[PDB]
Amino acid sequence: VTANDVINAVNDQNAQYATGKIGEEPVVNKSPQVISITMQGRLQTPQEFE
Amino acid sequence: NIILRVNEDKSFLRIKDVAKVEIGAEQYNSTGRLNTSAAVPIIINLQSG
Repeated sequence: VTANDVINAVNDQNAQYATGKIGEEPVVNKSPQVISITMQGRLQTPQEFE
Repeated sequence: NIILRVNEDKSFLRIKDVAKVEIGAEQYNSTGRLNTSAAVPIIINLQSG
């Protein structure tokens, strides 16, 4: 494994968030509840990094 | 008409085949009512001084 491979890994596995929504306005059904979607990849623990 | 890919038979795949494009608002979330009638509400803030 080259260092370059490692740099890339960290850049991907440890990443920023992405937010979506469920049952939003465009849909025809008009769901009574609109629930947000949360995606996280941030790594906080040393063990997670390894 | 945007071509996603060739498809190995010279028959292009297109956005139309996999989607439905239309002009439409970025956020359909909010609306405005004036005396029980649709309207867009424009708020004018006063500059300081």
